[PDB]
Amino acid sequence: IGKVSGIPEEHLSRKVIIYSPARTATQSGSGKLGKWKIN
Amino acid sequence: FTLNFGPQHPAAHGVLRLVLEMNGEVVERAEPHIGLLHRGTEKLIEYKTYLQALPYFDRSDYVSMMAQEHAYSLAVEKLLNCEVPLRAQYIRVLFCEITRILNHLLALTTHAMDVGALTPFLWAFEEREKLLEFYERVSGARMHASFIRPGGVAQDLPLGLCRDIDSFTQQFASRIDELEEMLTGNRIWKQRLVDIGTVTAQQAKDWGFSGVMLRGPGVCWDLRRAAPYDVYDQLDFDVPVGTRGDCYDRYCIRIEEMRQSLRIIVQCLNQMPSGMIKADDRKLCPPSRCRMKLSMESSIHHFELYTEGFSVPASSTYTAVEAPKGEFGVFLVSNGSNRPYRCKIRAPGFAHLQGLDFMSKHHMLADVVTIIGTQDIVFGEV
Amino acid sequence: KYSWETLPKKWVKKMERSEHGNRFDTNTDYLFQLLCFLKLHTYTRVQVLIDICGVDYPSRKRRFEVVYNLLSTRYNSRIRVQTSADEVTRISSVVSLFPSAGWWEREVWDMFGVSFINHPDLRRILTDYGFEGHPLRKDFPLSGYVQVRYDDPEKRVVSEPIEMTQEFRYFDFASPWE
Amino acid sequence: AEFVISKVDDLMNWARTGSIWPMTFGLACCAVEMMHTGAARYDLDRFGIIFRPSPRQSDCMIVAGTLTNKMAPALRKVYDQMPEPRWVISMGSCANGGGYYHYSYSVVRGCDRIVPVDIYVPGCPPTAEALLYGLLQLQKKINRRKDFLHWWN
Amino acid sequence: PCAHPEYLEAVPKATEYRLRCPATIDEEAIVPSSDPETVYNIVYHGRDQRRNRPPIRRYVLTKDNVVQMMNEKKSFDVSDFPKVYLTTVEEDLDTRGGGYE
Amino acid sequence: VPPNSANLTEARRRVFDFFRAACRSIPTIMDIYNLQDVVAPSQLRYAISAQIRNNAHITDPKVIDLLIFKGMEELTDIVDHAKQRHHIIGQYDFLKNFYTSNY
Amino acid sequence: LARKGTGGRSSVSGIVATVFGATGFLGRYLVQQLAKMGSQVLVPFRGSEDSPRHLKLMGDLGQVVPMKFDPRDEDSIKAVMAKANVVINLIGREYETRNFSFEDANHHIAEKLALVAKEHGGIMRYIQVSCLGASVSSPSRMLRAKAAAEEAVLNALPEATIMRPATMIGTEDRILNPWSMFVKKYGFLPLIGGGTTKFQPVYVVDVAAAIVAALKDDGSSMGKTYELGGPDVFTTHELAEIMYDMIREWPRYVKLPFPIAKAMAAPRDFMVNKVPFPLPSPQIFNLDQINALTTDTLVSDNALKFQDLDLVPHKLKGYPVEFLIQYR
Amino acid sequence: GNHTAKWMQDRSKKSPMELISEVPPIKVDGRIVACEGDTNPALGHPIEFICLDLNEPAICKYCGLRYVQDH
Amino acid sequence: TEAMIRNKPGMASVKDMPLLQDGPPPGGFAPVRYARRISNTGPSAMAMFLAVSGAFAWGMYQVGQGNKIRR
Amino acid sequence: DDEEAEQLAKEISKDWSTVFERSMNTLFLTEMVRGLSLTLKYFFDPKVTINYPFEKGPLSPRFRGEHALRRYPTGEERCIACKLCEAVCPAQAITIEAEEREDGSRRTTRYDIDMTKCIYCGFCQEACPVDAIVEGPNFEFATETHEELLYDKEKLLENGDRWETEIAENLRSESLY
Amino acid sequence: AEILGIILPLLLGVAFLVLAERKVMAFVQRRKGPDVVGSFGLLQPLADGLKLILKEPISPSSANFFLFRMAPVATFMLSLVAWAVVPFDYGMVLSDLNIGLLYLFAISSLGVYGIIIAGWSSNSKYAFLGALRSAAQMVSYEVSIGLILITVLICVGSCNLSEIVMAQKQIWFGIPLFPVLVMFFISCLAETNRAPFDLPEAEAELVAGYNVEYSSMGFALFFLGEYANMILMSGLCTLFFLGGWLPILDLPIFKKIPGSIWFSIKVLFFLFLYIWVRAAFPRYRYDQLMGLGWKVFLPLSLAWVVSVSGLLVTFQWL
Ligand SMILES: NC(=O)C1=CN([C@@H]2O[C@H](COP(=O)(O)OP(=O)(O)OC[C@H]3O[C@@H](n4cnc5c(N)ncnc54)[C@H](OP(=O)(O)O)[C@@H]3O)[C@@H](O)[C@H]2O)C=CC1
Ligand code: SF4
Ligand code: SF4
Ligand code: SF4
Ligand SMILES: [Zn+2]
Repeated sequence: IGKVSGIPEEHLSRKVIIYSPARTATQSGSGKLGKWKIN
Repeated sequence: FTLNFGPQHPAAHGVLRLVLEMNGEVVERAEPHIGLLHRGTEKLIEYKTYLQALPYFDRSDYVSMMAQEHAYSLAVEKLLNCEVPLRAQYIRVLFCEITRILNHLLALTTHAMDVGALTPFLWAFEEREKLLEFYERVSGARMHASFIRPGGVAQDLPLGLCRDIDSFTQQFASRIDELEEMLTGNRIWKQRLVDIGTVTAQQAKDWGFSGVMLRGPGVCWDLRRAAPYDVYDQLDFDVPVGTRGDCYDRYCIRIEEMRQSLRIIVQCLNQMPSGMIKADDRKLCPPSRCRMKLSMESSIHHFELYTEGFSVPASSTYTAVEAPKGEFGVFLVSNGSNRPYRCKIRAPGFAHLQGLDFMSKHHMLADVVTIIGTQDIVFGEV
Repeated sequence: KYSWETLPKKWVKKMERSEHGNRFDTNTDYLFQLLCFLKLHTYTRVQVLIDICGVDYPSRKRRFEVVYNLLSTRYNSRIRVQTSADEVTRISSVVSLFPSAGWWEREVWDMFGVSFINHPDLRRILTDYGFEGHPLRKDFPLSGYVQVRYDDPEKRVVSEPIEMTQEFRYFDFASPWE
Repeated sequence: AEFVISKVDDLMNWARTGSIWPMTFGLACCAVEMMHTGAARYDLDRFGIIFRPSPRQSDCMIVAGTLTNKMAPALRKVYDQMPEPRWVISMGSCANGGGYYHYSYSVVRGCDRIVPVDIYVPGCPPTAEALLYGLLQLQKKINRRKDFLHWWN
Repeated sequence: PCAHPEYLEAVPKATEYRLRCPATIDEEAIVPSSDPETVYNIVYHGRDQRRNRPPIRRYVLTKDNVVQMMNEKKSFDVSDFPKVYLTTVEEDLDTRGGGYE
Repeated sequence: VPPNSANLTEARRRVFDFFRAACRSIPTIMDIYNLQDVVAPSQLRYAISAQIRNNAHITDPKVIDLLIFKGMEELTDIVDHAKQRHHIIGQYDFLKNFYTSNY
Repeated sequence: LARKGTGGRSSVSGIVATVFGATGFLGRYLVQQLAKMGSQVLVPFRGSEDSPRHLKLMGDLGQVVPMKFDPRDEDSIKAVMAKANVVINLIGREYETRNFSFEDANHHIAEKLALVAKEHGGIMRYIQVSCLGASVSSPSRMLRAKAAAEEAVLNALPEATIMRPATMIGTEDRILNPWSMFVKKYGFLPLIGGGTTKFQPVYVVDVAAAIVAALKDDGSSMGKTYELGGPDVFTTHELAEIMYDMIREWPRYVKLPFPIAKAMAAPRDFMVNKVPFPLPSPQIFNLDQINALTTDTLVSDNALKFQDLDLVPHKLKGYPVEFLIQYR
Repeated sequence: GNHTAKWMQDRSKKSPMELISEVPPIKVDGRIVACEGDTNPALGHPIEFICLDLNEPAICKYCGLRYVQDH
Repeated sequence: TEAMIRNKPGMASVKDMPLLQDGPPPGGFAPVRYARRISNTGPSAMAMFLAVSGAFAWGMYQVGQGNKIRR
Repeated sequence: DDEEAEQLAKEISKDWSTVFERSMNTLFLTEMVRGLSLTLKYFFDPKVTINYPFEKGPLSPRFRGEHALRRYPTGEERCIACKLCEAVCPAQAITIEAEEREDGSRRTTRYDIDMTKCIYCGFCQEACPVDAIVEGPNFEFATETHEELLYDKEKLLENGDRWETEIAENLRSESLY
Repeated sequence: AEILGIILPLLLGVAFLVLAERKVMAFVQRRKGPDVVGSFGLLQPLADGLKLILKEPISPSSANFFLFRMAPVATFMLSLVAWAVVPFDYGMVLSDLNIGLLYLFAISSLGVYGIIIAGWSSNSKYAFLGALRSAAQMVSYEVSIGLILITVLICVGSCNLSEIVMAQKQIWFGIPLFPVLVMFFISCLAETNRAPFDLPEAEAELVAGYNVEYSSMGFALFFLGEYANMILMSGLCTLFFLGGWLPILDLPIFKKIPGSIWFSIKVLFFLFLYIWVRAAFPRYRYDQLMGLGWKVFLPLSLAWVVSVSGLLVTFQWL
């Protein structure tokens, strides 16, 4: 489903990192955790 | 025989790029080409907060600006449950209706300039430059008045705006009469419009016309009588509904809808309650400049409402108002976050311009500009 | 609601809501059959396909969600039949029932990529002519992949090279505590 | 002396600044504001500006609105068939620079990517007077031409 | 002999209109922000609208439930049917108010 | 067109159908866009075949259906004067990278 | 150079060029190369501000800064080359104009830009552009001047590349576009000297691609006079054969002996005499272009060719001549 | 200054830093001041209450104005 | 706040706040016309035909008498 | 049906001295002479036009035109770098970089509004806490070249000092809202 | 000769008619027309001209110079030569032809050639069919103008235009045959294109409806031709029907009665009527237009020849 998605070829050999953004250390609040994001 | 009928008069119908498959002078099919004005509006709104999303709506339909901000606001109050005051509703209608007038004044006489009548255009545009003295006075920008915010409305009318809107409404029945005496009686008009683009009601329903092209055919369907979304359930006005469906009925409606809109303006003027301008819920309405500077808790909200946003709860609603073009509805899926999530904009002119294919079959090539006239096709919404 | 009693239970397969406009999240196979119902029915007469809103949920398994809005000019009500079809699932087209669905489904395929079954003239309506990629998806970057267009020695021609612009500044306004 | 050349340039520039008929690429609302700048209040037929409906005979081209990536080839093809003493005015933020849609995939980041521009009317919905002042600046750009003095090098 | 029945005498040229230019503060507007009852009583959870809503109750129906409901629905008597939005057209020239609103 | 691809067999059949369509349409392609002198019919057939073979390892039938649909879209927009021609003519080791950039 | 980017059109290449002849047929391709690989271009124009307007695009918001300058007045050339590290020189004429003579437009300028760039220490690469076969004792005074220009730009400024492009073909060129619009004299093409001339044209895009390739190169291509010849050594008649393939016309040539031509181009050579009127830029019949047309020295000898730039030129059939379709 | 040498290249109009460092500190009575802005509490910055316990003038962060105890 | 922004010296209570904003004057505006008052007080069907036909009868008699004078 | 509809719509006007009325209003073009008469009335009436450069259209103190960074009466740029306008901007025109100046009070080293990439919606004027950024009623700043139209970091938006005499007036009259 | 004294003032008349139309049709729309160029836009025509002259061509194309570079010359020469027989005052016609009227009819029959040729040399199928439609319109309202002139001819003795304007000393043929003036004006509107009758002249379809190689000279010459044809066909509604150069004959003490000034006043009235009627009325679509020249202005013109022939034969008024 990479080829049908119209994305150019050079951007399907990309190396991503599927992390989960840690909590912003400055504010002690977990309302932005558990939202996994491709990086 | 294919003909690439483009914009006959630019600056009136901007990117109109029909590809007519003709038969001599009789058109056999009209294939409109869309995308020449396809700005990334249904994508760009997913990337900005619910406040930053509002200016796109005045830029969706460029001849009837505030009607779309009013359709968006009512889609971020359908979710927010954000009860707005009475004055916000009355101003919001007094400007949605001034916008109906601003649109019919254009979409009649730009149509009447495509047909050939050159003067109604300039008279109606003097009228529109009187109504933009109200837009520009109440918000700031003559066209894109990002004024009907989600909670209520941006800021109160100036202390001399109802007097001026009255001094305009008194002299506006005469302008409609002139636009009417110059076009309604003419045998060169009727001939150019009667039995042009006749839409049987089953066709106007099938093709989702839902506008002044659904009340031509005779379907009594106005979303101000069907789904009263403001003081409209209090305001008295008769929805003119055609009996033949030809482009001469839609013109007669748009020239009566421009009088009932005058009735609604005069009512909104005569009964405008001195109440608060925005919803008291200061977590949906940024507090005034005076309050946020003096109050610490208001300053925090002015900061988290002009940077973060509302974060309207998770839902998905289709709020549709009666914009001048038609039933302009904004289907607003909302992820819980402060940014919308696929703010799909059902815009008439995407359903109307579909109708061009069957409206202008067997009509002469010179009628294909009259059809585009009475559909009020504004390509920002398409 | 009357519409849920008469409707065959199988047709409203997955979901059903009861506020903010009622919806029948159905299955893609029973969709045009469900759209055949609610129209050409005496007590449910919609006749008016207002809108076909593609909605893309990347975290689902059936990514897209083709939200068919429907107005009922007769009974003055509005029902939102939905579906769910991923990038490679051809979904039934309702241009045969409501002929307004033609352009709306062209736009749903253009923006998203939800091809429509037996839809005549299913061709990219909104995006550019040589457009590759489906914009209103989520994984499609805002600025587009190759979508700058400038004039050049290939006179009278605007090329379509890879894109470069002031970086769109994404602001992480979202605050904790929801 | 050179004075005769100075006056023949003044005359050519007075002509090209008096009658400057633009092919108004009125895409979007800035075409509605341009229509107000062509309307009764701010006359453009006063300053000689006659909105031509064809690119064939037009001194200018007031591109307005969002130049879409699909209306880029059409704008270029129209600009290529204007007679050489042509100018282009960008009206509105979407037409002059990227604008509200700078980061939209389908919107070119300003017509300055397709046609060479000579006066950018500023303000996303420019006041009708602002487009009128942009044209009164294009008139200055004409009055600074002196094409005869340059033909004599 | 035209559209001038002593009523076009409301002419477009006003000549006395916006007599008080906008940025001239003859009267200082007030534009109330909050209702008087909600100035010194800032309890919010009662006034809240964003978050003061019943939670989504998404409960599953299995085959047993719907066959029970289909058997319970014995008959579709009138008033179990959606009412029609009745709207007829009726000719009217200027009778609403007498042409004066 | 309904996805009769309940198996790779029907999908491959319609792949061959699209291939025959593009091949038998190459005449109009060469005519409308004037490649009958720069490119040979052997070369355009070669390019169409290299396209259909470059994406031959698709064990998914619906993905093949969608690929054939994108191809038919491309063709129909090449047959008619919808897209231009200067792309159709274009459509038809570590150290040497290191010297240029860091990526 | 100090390149911080990926491709161009917003990248940087550390090349703040001043393409002296940018408002010209070669200039629009060279400026587009330099400003599509993402580098500033300080296009200096001579007269009407409409000259470099077609260059305000093809460069991203100040990557192309058209500037005004007088050719004979320095302290303005120094102002154009104030913030610059590359200075290409495309200032050349094929016809004498009453104000600027052949030397004052081909040699006495290139030497002047060379000197005022030498003074402005910091011009890393100074490319000097002159026609191929522009060696002294060439008949055409344009080539003798362009040879003196090379000799004075190398002397006054060593390690200064010197391209030697032969007649360049392309849109808005001075070689094919005069022949067409003279085929509009009813297919009548007056190939002079009988087409015995042997000259190697070159697609102007490839001349530009070579002029930029000597910038992106290393310390080499400095002081080395290339010869941007091109492929398919042609003859004037044979080149005309390819035009008639693009423009749908029937070959109807005639031969003109050189005395007949030089007599037909004897007018428009009183340029210094007819003071109160400038002549209309002799397009096809140019006594000096004819003196060059006589001897077929316009062929690349064993001097440096495109091969010494990792570059191979395009042909002259197909697209690199498809600008003629606009004449059909 | 040096910060002001990043956005201002005029260098003839006095730099805002100097325009505010040359205005005298304002005497007051208590230990806390308002500095609502220029004069009009709605045309100035959010009111910033400054402490004057120290001997040196305590600047208002938003407006640069300086206040001293004036005991 | 909101009692320090709308002062109204006195007022003893949070109600009775100034509240002076735009609106219709006491008694509303004048009754605004919206109907189509197109006066049809022109020459009727007759009087226009009889003015035309009177001319193509007396004026044609005058053409005849002028032809007699010219002859 | 259209045949019968025509027969009946022509048998509605079928009584003498009504056929005559319609015949004398379609022969002596009478609907059209009411068009010509109105057109003449407007040919002779005063003209709603404005000889622009000398007199300009009416505006309001809320009018949104050229953005101007305000200053406090005692110099000192009003723009503390909160970045609220950079955040609220729908088109992301404003690029703000902040640095603690030597005085110690925060200020923007870079405050560049890109006017071309700007929608003139006045969100920056609302979002700014101290009224640091306001739209001056200028609206007459058409620039020959695009690079000038990108308003530099706090230097050209600092030309609002010239417009302060009008901006301070508009703010003193709008602050009531 | 003295043909300069009738072509140069007519050239100035056309150049100032472009301004008179823009300005009158603007005043109608509540707006001053061209008003900055000259003291009152009086130099605006010279500005339009001197601009069109200084505009570089889009393509030289001087090769095809005998086909369509003399066809606008032909149209314009015809529009200008039909001015010879038009008399401005007693003994001010350049050439009193005793068959003057029929000569005007022939000049129109050659203007048909002008249009057809100048449209055929434009190798644009849409533009050529547009030129053919415009020629068929100009020639279908020529049978109606023919019969209208047969009416005004029956009233007069001879075709001599000086006689047709001398035959109105008693009463202008505008007063008895007013219904005919309305038909001649509504035909002269339709014979020329500039009218409620100009679908081929619909703003866009006109420019792309006469030629492909503009070079400016073609654009100006067509418009100079249309505006001279208009001054002419308005100088016919004032010879035939209005008194060519005749006063109302009240013989005032304030008025010394110049002839050419009266002809000028009347042709100004009809030019102002051309403008006014362009402003206030929608276009006719060329499919109702051709069905108005045959089904409306031919029957109502034939009737008039039989009415003005009958009523003048019974009572011996001939
Ligand atoms: N054209 C050809 O076929 C060939 C040309 N060349 C060489 O390539 C270079 C560029 O070619 P091309 O662009 O076609 O040449 P052009 O003759 O078109 O001139 C190109 C540039 O030279 C400038 N220029 C010429 N003479 C003067 C002068 N006296 N003072 C100031 N500027 C001057 C022009 O300024 P402006 O536009 O204002 O006049 C323009 O910017 C020249 O050195 C030319 O001889 C090489 C091979 C053959
Ligand atoms: S720049 Fe603004 S006003 Fe102009 S077209 Fe774009 S959105 Fe509309
Ligand atoms: S008005 Fe202000 S906030 Fe809105 S886009 Fe322009 S600069 Fe940004
Ligand atoms: S202009 Fe306003 S929002 Fe922007 S940094 Fe300054 S104070 Fe903050
Ligand atoms: Zn302070």
